[PDB]
Order: sequence, then C-alpha cells, then structure tokens
Amino acid sequence: IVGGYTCGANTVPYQVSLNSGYHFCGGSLINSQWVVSAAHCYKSGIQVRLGEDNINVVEGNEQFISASKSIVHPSYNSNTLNNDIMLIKLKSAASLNSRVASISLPTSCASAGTQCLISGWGNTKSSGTSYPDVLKCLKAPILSDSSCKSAYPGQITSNMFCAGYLEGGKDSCQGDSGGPVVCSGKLQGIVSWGSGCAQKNKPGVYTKVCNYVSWIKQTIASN
Ligand SMILES: [Ca+2]
Repeated sequence: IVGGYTCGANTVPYQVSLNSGYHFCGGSLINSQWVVSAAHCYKSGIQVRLGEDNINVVEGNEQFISASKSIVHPSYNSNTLNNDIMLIKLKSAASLNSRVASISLPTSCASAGTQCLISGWGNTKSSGTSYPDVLKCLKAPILSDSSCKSAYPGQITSNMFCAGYLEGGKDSCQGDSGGPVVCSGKLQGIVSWGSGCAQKNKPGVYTKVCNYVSWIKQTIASN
C-alpha cells in the first residue's frame, strides 16, 4: 500500500496473509473454511495466517492454518491476468471472533464513484522497496470504465475494474496482490495488477468479484 495509513490491530478482520516462510500475497476470508485470493498468487505449500497485524511478531490472535487445496479459476490466463481469482480451502475451520471474521460477497456490482477500503502488507514505495510490519490501509474510489480503459487501452476485460487516483501517490503494490477491495461491507475486488505503483494515469486494476459470485458459490458447494 503506497500513500496509505496504518489500519490498526485487527480492524480488518477478514484480511489474511498467504505465507510460505514469508508473506507473499493477501487474501479475504469469506467463511470459516474458505479464502479468496488472486490466481497469480498460486503456489504449492501455502499457510494462511489469520488475525495478523505485525506479520513478523507473534502477538496474539493469530491463527496459522495450512491450505488443503487451492482452486485457480480454470480460465485464468497468466498473460492477460483475466479471471485472476483463486479459492483456497483451509485444512481446518477458522475460529471466528472479534479479530477474525469473514467478509460478505456482493449481491450486485458496485457503481463508479463508490469508496472502497484496500489493504495489505505490500510495498509502501512508488520507486524503492520498503515492506511494512503492520497492515496498511487505503481508501480509494472505483473509477469509471471509460477512464480505466483509457489508462490501459485493450488490456481491460469485463472481469476487471480500476480503482485509485489518477494524480498518483496512492495505490496498492507488490505484496498486496490477492488482497480485498471492500466497498459498503462487500468484497468487490481483488488486488490484481497495474503498471508500477502510485504512478499518475496508471491506476490499480482489480478482479471484478461480482462477476464470480455464482462460480464461487458453485465451486465451494462441490468441494
Ligand atoms: Ca503476527
């Protein structure tokens, strides 16, 4: 998160860290046994860390649970990043409480102008590299599709949407991938890609979760 602020311990209870001996991607807890993340975050041997704040220190409330299986959308294309969504089933059910809670799936696509909360432990620098210990947050608006397609000609599909600032200075970054974009208490996006970080006229691109509600529900029901 570039140009953001410190969320505060456990203020984003649905936020998860995907770990393989180090933090590599964010994720969202949608129920006691399932996490939604980005398909490009996939890899064998994933340990989902819940209730995290400082990801380098064990301070209480954390829950480390191994992924029993990661389900990458069958139509995910690594070259275009279309269908950048992945379902992760936990080996055992997570303990839901004040610090650890699931986020609701959307019942409709959010409209442009809607304010959303983006969060993660990704890079905080536009040019350099500086990874934070504690969870960072960012309030950003969903941009219109015309502005989005204008920023990335021929790269935006119906399964993507832009969010952020065209002036630059505020955006999600490396490490934030797979993280939640929450608007009005609903998971509308997943940190997917962009051209650099917090660069002007290059807003962040996110996976349009509202286009996958049926798929998510159907996949979960058969697994
Ligand atoms: Ca910790």
